[PDB]
Amino acid sequence: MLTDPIADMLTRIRNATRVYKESTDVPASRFKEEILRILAREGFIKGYERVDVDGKPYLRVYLKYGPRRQGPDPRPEQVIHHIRRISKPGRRVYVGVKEIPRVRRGLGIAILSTSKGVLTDREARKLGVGGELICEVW
Amino acid sequence: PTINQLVRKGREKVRKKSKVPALKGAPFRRGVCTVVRTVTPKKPNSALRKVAKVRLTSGYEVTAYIPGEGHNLQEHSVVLIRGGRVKDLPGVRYHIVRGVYDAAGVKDRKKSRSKYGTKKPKEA
RNA sequence: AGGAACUCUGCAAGUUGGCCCCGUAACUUCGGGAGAAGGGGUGCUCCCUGGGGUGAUGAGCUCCGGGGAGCCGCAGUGAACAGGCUCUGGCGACUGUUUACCAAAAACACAGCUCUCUGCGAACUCGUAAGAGGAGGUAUAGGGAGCGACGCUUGCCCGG
RNA sequence: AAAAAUGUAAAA
RNA sequence: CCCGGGCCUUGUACACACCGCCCGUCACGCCAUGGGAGCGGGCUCUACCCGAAGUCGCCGGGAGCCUACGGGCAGGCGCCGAGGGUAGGGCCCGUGACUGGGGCGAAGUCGUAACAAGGUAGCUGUACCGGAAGGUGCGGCUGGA
RNA sequence: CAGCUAGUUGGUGGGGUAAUGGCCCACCAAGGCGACGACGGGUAGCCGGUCUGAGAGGAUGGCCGGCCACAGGGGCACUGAGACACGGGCCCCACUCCUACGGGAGGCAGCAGUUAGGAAUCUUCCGCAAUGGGCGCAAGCCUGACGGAGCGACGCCGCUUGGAGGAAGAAGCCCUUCGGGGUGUAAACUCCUGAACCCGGGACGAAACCCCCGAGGAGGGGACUGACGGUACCGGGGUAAUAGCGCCGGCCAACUCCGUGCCAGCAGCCGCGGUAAUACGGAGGGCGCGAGCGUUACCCGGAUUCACUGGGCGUAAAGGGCGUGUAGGCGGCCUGGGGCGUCCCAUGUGAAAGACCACGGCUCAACCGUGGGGGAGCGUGGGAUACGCUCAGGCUAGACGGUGGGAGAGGGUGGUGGAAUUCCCGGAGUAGCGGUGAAAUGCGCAGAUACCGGGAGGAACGCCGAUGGCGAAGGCAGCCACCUGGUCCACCCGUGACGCUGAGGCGCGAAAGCGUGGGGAGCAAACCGGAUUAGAUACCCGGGUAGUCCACGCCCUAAACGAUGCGCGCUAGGUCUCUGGGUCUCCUGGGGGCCGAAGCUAACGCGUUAAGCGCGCCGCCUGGGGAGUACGGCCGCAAGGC
Ligand SMILES: [Mg+2]
Ligand SMILES: [Mg+2]
Ligand SMILES: [Mg+2]
Ligand SMILES: [Mg+2]
Ligand SMILES: [Mg+2]
Ligand SMILES: [Mg+2]
Ligand SMILES: [Mg+2]
Ligand SMILES: [Mg+2]
Ligand SMILES: [Mg+2]
Ligand SMILES: [Mg+2]
Ligand SMILES: [Mg+2]
Ligand SMILES: [Mg+2]
Ligand SMILES: [Mg+2]
Ligand SMILES: [Mg+2]
Ligand SMILES: [Mg+2]
Ligand SMILES: [Mg+2]
Ligand SMILES: [Mg+2]
Ligand SMILES: [Mg+2]
Ligand SMILES: [Mg+2]
Ligand SMILES: [Mg+2]
Ligand SMILES: [Mg+2]
Ligand SMILES: [Mg+2]
Ligand SMILES: [Mg+2]
Ligand SMILES: [Mg+2]
Ligand SMILES: [Mg+2]
Ligand SMILES: [Mg+2]
Ligand SMILES: [Mg+2]
Ligand SMILES: [Mg+2]
Ligand SMILES: [Mg+2]
Ligand SMILES: [Mg+2]
Ligand SMILES: [Mg+2]
Ligand SMILES: [Mg+2]
Ligand SMILES: [Mg+2]
Ligand SMILES: [Mg+2]
Ligand SMILES: [Mg+2]
Ligand SMILES: [Mg+2]
Ligand SMILES: [Mg+2]
Ligand SMILES: [Mg+2]
Ligand SMILES: [Mg+2]
Ligand SMILES: [Mg+2]
Ligand SMILES: [Mg+2]
Ligand SMILES: [Mg+2]
Ligand SMILES: [Mg+2]
Ligand SMILES: [Mg+2]
Ligand SMILES: [Mg+2]
Ligand SMILES: [Mg+2]
Ligand SMILES: [Mg+2]
Ligand SMILES: [Mg+2]
Ligand SMILES: [Mg+2]
Ligand SMILES: [Mg+2]
Ligand SMILES: [Mg+2]
Ligand SMILES: [Mg+2]
Ligand SMILES: [Mg+2]
Ligand SMILES: [Mg+2]
Ligand SMILES: [Mg+2]
Ligand SMILES: [Mg+2]
Ligand SMILES: [Mg+2]
Ligand SMILES: [Mg+2]
Ligand SMILES: [Mg+2]
Ligand SMILES: [Mg+2]
Ligand SMILES: [Mg+2]
Ligand SMILES: [Mg+2]
Ligand SMILES: [Mg+2]
Ligand SMILES: [Mg+2]
Ligand SMILES: [Mg+2]
Ligand SMILES: [Mg+2]
Ligand SMILES: [Mg+2]
Ligand SMILES: [Mg+2]
Ligand SMILES: [Mg+2]
Ligand SMILES: [Mg+2]
Ligand SMILES: [Mg+2]
Ligand SMILES: [Mg+2]
Ligand SMILES: [Mg+2]
Ligand SMILES: [Mg+2]
Ligand SMILES: [Mg+2]
Ligand SMILES: [Mg+2]
Ligand SMILES: [Mg+2]
Ligand SMILES: [Mg+2]
Ligand SMILES: [Mg+2]
Ligand SMILES: [Mg+2]
Ligand SMILES: [Mg+2]
Ligand SMILES: [Mg+2]
Ligand SMILES: [Mg+2]
Ligand SMILES: [Mg+2]
Ligand SMILES: [Mg+2]
Ligand SMILES: [Mg+2]
Ligand SMILES: [Mg+2]
Ligand SMILES: [Mg+2]
Ligand SMILES: [Mg+2]
Ligand SMILES: [Mg+2]
Ligand SMILES: [Mg+2]
Ligand SMILES: [Mg+2]
Ligand SMILES: [Mg+2]
Ligand SMILES: [Mg+2]
Ligand SMILES: [Mg+2]
Ligand SMILES: [Mg+2]
Ligand SMILES: [Mg+2]
Ligand SMILES: [Mg+2]
Ligand SMILES: [Mg+2]
Ligand SMILES: [Mg+2]
Ligand SMILES: [Mg+2]
Ligand SMILES: [Mg+2]
Ligand SMILES: [Mg+2]
Ligand SMILES: [Mg+2]
Ligand SMILES: [Mg+2]
Ligand SMILES: [Mg+2]
Ligand SMILES: [Mg+2]
Ligand SMILES: [Mg+2]
Ligand SMILES: [Mg+2]
Ligand SMILES: [Mg+2]
Ligand SMILES: [Mg+2]
Ligand SMILES: [Mg+2]
Ligand SMILES: [Mg+2]
Ligand SMILES: [Mg+2]
Ligand SMILES: [Mg+2]
Ligand SMILES: [Mg+2]
Ligand SMILES: [Mg+2]
Ligand SMILES: [Mg+2]
Ligand SMILES: [Mg+2]
Ligand SMILES: [Mg+2]
Ligand SMILES: [Mg+2]
Ligand SMILES: [Mg+2]
Ligand SMILES: [Mg+2]
Ligand SMILES: [Mg+2]
Ligand SMILES: [Mg+2]
Ligand SMILES: [Mg+2]
Ligand SMILES: [Mg+2]
Ligand SMILES: [Mg+2]
Ligand SMILES: [Mg+2]
Ligand SMILES: [Mg+2]
Ligand SMILES: [Mg+2]
Ligand SMILES: [Mg+2]
Ligand SMILES: [Mg+2]
Ligand SMILES: [Mg+2]
Ligand SMILES: [Mg+2]
Ligand SMILES: [Mg+2]
Ligand SMILES: [Mg+2]
Ligand SMILES: [Mg+2]
Ligand SMILES: [Mg+2]
Ligand SMILES: [Mg+2]
Ligand SMILES: [Mg+2]
Ligand SMILES: [Mg+2]
Ligand SMILES: [Mg+2]
Ligand SMILES: [Mg+2]
Ligand SMILES: [Mg+2]
Ligand SMILES: [Mg+2]
Ligand SMILES: [Mg+2]
Ligand SMILES: [Mg+2]
Ligand SMILES: [Mg+2]
Ligand SMILES: [Mg+2]
Ligand SMILES: [Mg+2]
Ligand SMILES: [Mg+2]
Ligand SMILES: [Mg+2]
Ligand SMILES: [Mg+2]
Ligand SMILES: [Mg+2]
Ligand SMILES: [Mg+2]
Ligand SMILES: [Mg+2]
Ligand SMILES: [Mg+2]
Ligand SMILES: [Mg+2]
Ligand SMILES: [Mg+2]
Ligand SMILES: [Mg+2]
Ligand SMILES: [Mg+2]
Ligand SMILES: [Mg+2]
Ligand SMILES: [Mg+2]
Ligand SMILES: [Mg+2]
Ligand SMILES: [Mg+2]
Ligand SMILES: [Mg+2]
Ligand SMILES: [Mg+2]
Ligand SMILES: [Mg+2]
Ligand SMILES: [Mg+2]
Ligand SMILES: [Mg+2]
Ligand SMILES: [Mg+2]
Ligand SMILES: [Mg+2]
Ligand SMILES: [Mg+2]
Ligand SMILES: [Mg+2]
Ligand SMILES: [Mg+2]
Ligand SMILES: [Mg+2]
Ligand SMILES: [Mg+2]
Ligand SMILES: [Mg+2]
Ligand SMILES: [Mg+2]
Ligand SMILES: [Mg+2]
Ligand SMILES: [Mg+2]
Ligand SMILES: [Mg+2]
Ligand SMILES: [Mg+2]
Ligand SMILES: [Mg+2]
Ligand SMILES: [Mg+2]
Ligand SMILES: [Mg+2]
Ligand SMILES: [Mg+2]
Ligand SMILES: [Mg+2]
Ligand SMILES: [Mg+2]
Ligand SMILES: [Mg+2]
Ligand SMILES: [Mg+2]
Ligand SMILES: [Mg+2]
Ligand SMILES: [Mg+2]
Ligand SMILES: [Mg+2]
Ligand SMILES: [Mg+2]
Ligand SMILES: [Mg+2]
Ligand SMILES: [Mg+2]
Ligand SMILES: [Mg+2]
Ligand SMILES: [Mg+2]
Ligand SMILES: [Mg+2]
Ligand SMILES: [Mg+2]
Ligand SMILES: [Mg+2]
Ligand SMILES: [Mg+2]
Ligand SMILES: [Mg+2]
Repeated sequence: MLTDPIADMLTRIRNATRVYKESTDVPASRFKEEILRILAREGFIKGYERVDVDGKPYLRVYLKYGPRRQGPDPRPEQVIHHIRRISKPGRRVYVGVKEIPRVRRGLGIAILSTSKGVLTDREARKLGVGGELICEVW
Repeated sequence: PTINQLVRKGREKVRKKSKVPALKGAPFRRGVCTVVRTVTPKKPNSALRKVAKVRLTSGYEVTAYIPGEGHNLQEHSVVLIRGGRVKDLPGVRYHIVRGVYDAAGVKDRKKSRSKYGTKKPKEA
């Protein structure tokens, strides 16, 4: 039955990226779109689109990576260095406008659900609003 | 644990007891020296330590260690308790102040006169 | 006046005494300990009032009761009937039984435990016998022995 | 599958 | 096979390293503690008896004073009422002949159970038994082969 | 501390107060409260603030400020706008003092000062001059509130014990390879300044109430007063003028000499000392700090060692023994209203003192004035709708159900089969059997062992059988039947988020153990004997009871072990095995075992059966010993268990 679709979703990315897959699927959902919407706006995913898994609306998240590396164990760079959820179904994390975190001194982004939509760590600040801290990415 | 576990149970407060039962943690306690005897040290050492039981005025009765080279405390001496155990003597958890009351200081001593209660001399 | 100093011993006597209500420990086999303890009320007068029986659903009659006001004495179950209480140890579990006529106990009896005999014309008992009991019972029964509710438990020695 | 006990108390 | 030695492997709780280590009773000393015929001490609860001051309520009559006569004050009774007293429970502290185990200790006594198949694999719940560690039984686990 | 409550909860009517109200009374109705922790016990005045800390948090409430409560213990009401009244009153209690024994006085937790206690905490000061208060038309009176002084390194701050020069370098003292090195420009000495001290002058703090014109006001002009003080401050004259404490092995900055000899003695941690100690003591010297240094005590810190930030549970402390389910916690995809959480604006608020920034005052600072800033949270109004929440509609991916098949030591009941052991009867047969490393005890000339036939009884089930299967765990095996749980695959047919987890509770729970009754072959603690051994309550041998088995009931522990809680999702694959589906040198679902991608890990090792990556929930751990003990509480016949 799962709990937070987002939680396991971000994990799809994580586990996939770790093994360097082309892309991975995940049950289609409103919020997940918003997630990828911003997860592409800032540039962490090649893109996405609704697909089919035996009459089951999924979502193909096409992963992005880095250039090939020289030296021992040619490990391709990770575009998504790290992505972890903050507002858990256990602890609903609500932050104020002048409380929104600064992911790794700007280098990162804080995907959160504002009261007027969904914005980045900076985008939410610009519009001057706060919301549920979905997760951070860097 | 989980969040709810904390919501319900909660982190147990540390709380530590004192290494010295000297009442109001008073800097020093006054008492009358009952026994003045020398006890042998513990495991790695052996050097007859000059100790003295002191029946406090605060109703207690503990053993205190006399530093310095000798002393002058008998069966009715009065004195102060510094508070500080000796890892070489089992039970002794209180030092005994020098130069205070019936407890005289140390003779001949030069350095560290403070601890051993000895008013600075004059060389001239 | 004192209050067990009496004496082997509070022996005897005295205290408490009936009902109503308050309230009541250790311990325990949850039944008890309990009337534990300790404590308040109790008569008479007036007024209000609740319930049952009979009977017509009530009148009278009658049983148990509730509340308020008041009166008199030293004393109100005003006389007679009518536990003194508590703590702690020993023995015996307990109700019971006994030395008619100096002993009612720690004695015996007991439920329950164990051992042993007995396959029925039973073993055992009385009788010379016939017979009878056992028993018109049948090993979950019957005879004998010891122990003695219940709990924990019952050690080693067949040489005599 | 191998009969047979024990070494107190002072320094890296 | 006995003593001595070498390379590889396995085990180990041993490391001036098997003369290593190590367990329990008993013995002496020390420290704290549990139970204990009890004793002592504080706080607290219930039931009852007595009950100051005082508000409030009643009376103020065969008695006092005041009064513009309608009333007031004094005084008396009552309710509650500090505390005192009696009886009985709850909790806590101190103390106590004796007793239980525990910690501690350059040395003792008695064995050797454990770590090497530790020379009966060990551990373990439970049971029984024995100076002591422990043995044995029923089953179980390898942290045994 | 798990149950608590009689004015107890509520109602009607009344009393009482400034007023609501069991605040109180009479009557009536049974309610009131609690694991979201009632009731009990313990402790304590609360906040603004203060301390520490990267922050969050932790600790705390002295001073000043605000609220509270008390005025020897305890109760009462009078007066008043207000009191249950510190300096008022009444009464009881303890205490003190007077007394003509009849009676009476008194309350510093007001300033100062005693005495006791304690480690420890100040003068019985000056003035109403300023500020504030009371009364008064005013003058003016009182004011231990206050303004100011006095004692105390108790704290913070400013300053002094001097400044410049001056030997290849006095004297003494310490070291030394005896050459020299160190103290050290340190001093001596020269020169300059000048705290202390002396003389003279000498405040601000003060203006107003009071007088006058106007109108006794507004406005305006005149006049009195200073505790500190003859103090600070200004000018002049002016002498080189107190330095102490800790440390020196590592942590930790500072090295050498003598003395001592497990003594003396140090110690915060580890440790040092038992003839050459940088560690005890002294010295020389050095290091830090300075009118201070250092000890003890207590708080935060280091401690990410109660972990929100920010831990962890295979073996290091820690998964509950397993299952069921109550509360609670959590919530699949789409559409709609609400706007509770939450987000944003506005606003009331958050007082002063403080903290911070800015400027300024006192020679600087400390101290202080002045101004500026935003503040969590809360009150009101407005706004938004993303996720949480909520009502409403729809779907099928989670869970459930249908139809159809399968596997299995799953469970319970009744029955039943062979083998073998022991025993008894009968047959035959004779000197030994048995047993160990060896031997004995024991068993047999009364006829054993070995063998043959018949019978009785109990318990356990060989081969099949495994790296096997089954169940939640414990656990489950010959064989047949009955009754019965769980589980898997195919068809995608029905339901339509019905789910996951699970404090307490309910049930199951190996073996041993207990209770009444039943059964007893073998085995077998205990117990008896033999042998080994110093001993041998043991290892081995001989005999042997309870128990092992049945029933019914209780006990409830374990290395109950994968030492790995439950569920859903994502993340190479190679290999063999159990079982299920399918036109099948192969593909697909569930289960078991080895090896390994990535990855985690202290290592081992784990690795689609995770110890990987991630969410939800319970369980649990926070140094060893003490101790799974002691007390309390609950369960049990007991042993004993939680
Ligand atoms: Mg690629
Ligand atoms: Mg795209
Ligand atoms: Mg001496
Ligand atoms: Mg003297
Ligand atoms: Mg008399
Ligand atoms: Mg007497
Ligand atoms: Mg006699
Ligand atoms: Mg008489
Ligand atoms: Mg009577
Ligand atoms: Mg009577
Ligand atoms: Mg009675
Ligand atoms: Mg009695
Ligand atoms: Mg009575
Ligand atoms: Mg009576
Ligand atoms: Mg009749
Ligand atoms: Mg009739
Ligand atoms: Mg009467
Ligand atoms: Mg006795
Ligand atoms: Mg009797
Ligand atoms: Mg009798
Ligand atoms: Mg009896
Ligand atoms: Mg008896
Ligand atoms: Mg008779
Ligand atoms: Mg008779
Ligand atoms: Mg008779
Ligand atoms: Mg007789
Ligand atoms: Mg008689
Ligand atoms: Mg009798
Ligand atoms: Mg008799
Ligand atoms: Mg008898
Ligand atoms: Mg009996
Ligand atoms: Mg005969
Ligand atoms: Mg007959
Ligand atoms: Mg007959
Ligand atoms: Mg007959
Ligand atoms: Mg019989
Ligand atoms: Mg008897
Ligand atoms: Mg008897
Ligand atoms: Mg017996
Ligand atoms: Mg006997
Ligand atoms: Mg014996
Ligand atoms: Mg015989
Ligand atoms: Mg014989
Ligand atoms: Mg063998
Ligand atoms: Mg020995
Ligand atoms: Mg040794
Ligand atoms: Mg070689
Ligand atoms: Mg070779
Ligand atoms: Mg080698
Ligand atoms: Mg070691
Ligand atoms: Mg040895
Ligand atoms: Mg060693
Ligand atoms: Mg005691
Ligand atoms: Mg007492
Ligand atoms: Mg109290
Ligand atoms: Mg009068
Ligand atoms: Mg009265
Ligand atoms: Mg009364
Ligand atoms: Mg009363
Ligand atoms: Mg009373
Ligand atoms: Mg009493
Ligand atoms: Mg009492
Ligand atoms: Mg006691
Ligand atoms: Mg003792
Ligand atoms: Mg005894
Ligand atoms: Mg022990
Ligand atoms: Mg010893
Ligand atoms: Mg000896
Ligand atoms: Mg020993
Ligand atoms: Mg052994
Ligand atoms: Mg072993
Ligand atoms: Mg082992
Ligand atoms: Mg055992
Ligand atoms: Mg097992
Ligand atoms: Mg091997
Ligand atoms: Mg009433
Ligand atoms: Mg009313
Ligand atoms: Mg009213
Ligand atoms: Mg009033
Ligand atoms: Mg009412
Ligand atoms: Mg009622
Ligand atoms: Mg609470
Ligand atoms: Mg208190
Ligand atoms: Mg207090
Ligand atoms: Mg911190
Ligand atoms: Mg700070
Ligand atoms: Mg004070
Ligand atoms: Mg006082
Ligand atoms: Mg008073
Ligand atoms: Mg008072
Ligand atoms: Mg007044
Ligand atoms: Mg006063
Ligand atoms: Mg007054
Ligand atoms: Mg006189
Ligand atoms: Mg007179
Ligand atoms: Mg008076
Ligand atoms: Mg007075
Ligand atoms: Mg008086
Ligand atoms: Mg006075
Ligand atoms: Mg004072
Ligand atoms: Mg003063
Ligand atoms: Mg004073
Ligand atoms: Mg004095
Ligand atoms: Mg004194
Ligand atoms: Mg006048
Ligand atoms: Mg100079
Ligand atoms: Mg001048
Ligand atoms: Mg002036
Ligand atoms: Mg003027
Ligand atoms: Mg005036
Ligand atoms: Mg005029
Ligand atoms: Mg005029
Ligand atoms: Mg005027
Ligand atoms: Mg002057
Ligand atoms: Mg001057
Ligand atoms: Mg000058
Ligand atoms: Mg000059
Ligand atoms: Mg000079
Ligand atoms: Mg000088
Ligand atoms: Mg000069
Ligand atoms: Mg220092
Ligand atoms: Mg040193
Ligand atoms: Mg030194
Ligand atoms: Mg150093
Ligand atoms: Mg010496
Ligand atoms: Mg020293
Ligand atoms: Mg040490
Ligand atoms: Mg030396
Ligand atoms: Mg040496
Ligand atoms: Mg030294
Ligand atoms: Mg040192
Ligand atoms: Mg040192
Ligand atoms: Mg020095
Ligand atoms: Mg700390
Ligand atoms: Mg902390
Ligand atoms: Mg810790
Ligand atoms: Mg830790
Ligand atoms: Mg700590
Ligand atoms: Mg940790
Ligand atoms: Mg563990
Ligand atoms: Mg488990
Ligand atoms: Mg629910
Ligand atoms: Mg909605
Ligand atoms: Mg609408
Ligand atoms: Mg709207
Ligand atoms: Mg909000
Ligand atoms: Mg605002
Ligand atoms: Mg605000
Ligand atoms: Mg504001
Ligand atoms: Mg604030
Ligand atoms: Mg303000
Ligand atoms: Mg403020
Ligand atoms: Mg600023
Ligand atoms: Mg400035
Ligand atoms: Mg300034
Ligand atoms: Mg300034
Ligand atoms: Mg300035
Ligand atoms: Mg300035
Ligand atoms: Mg200021
Ligand atoms: Mg300000
Ligand atoms: Mg500004
Ligand atoms: Mg808010
Ligand atoms: Mg079906
Ligand atoms: Mg089956
Ligand atoms: Mg069968
Ligand atoms: Mg022969
Ligand atoms: Mg024989
Ligand atoms: Mg013969
Ligand atoms: Mg198993
Ligand atoms: Mg079935
Ligand atoms: Mg079946
Ligand atoms: Mg298929
Ligand atoms: Mg179909
Ligand atoms: Mg469908
Ligand atoms: Mg369907
Ligand atoms: Mg449908
Ligand atoms: Mg469940
Ligand atoms: Mg339940
Ligand atoms: Mg049950
Ligand atoms: Mg059993
Ligand atoms: Mg049995
Ligand atoms: Mg038994
Ligand atoms: Mg037998
Ligand atoms: Mg025998
Ligand atoms: Mg034997
Ligand atoms: Mg045997
Ligand atoms: Mg027995
Ligand atoms: Mg069986
Ligand atoms: Mg069991
Ligand atoms: Mg465990
Ligand atoms: Mg489930
Ligand atoms: Mg297959
Ligand atoms: Mg399939
Ligand atoms: Mg598989
Ligand atoms: Mg592996
Ligand atoms: Mg790797
Ligand atoms: Mg590694
Ligand atoms: Mg590795
Ligand atoms: Mg895998
Ligand atoms: Mg897989
Ligand atoms: Mg796989
Ligand atoms: Mg501990
Ligand atoms: Mg246990
Ligand atoms: Mg107990
Ligand atoms: Mg347990």
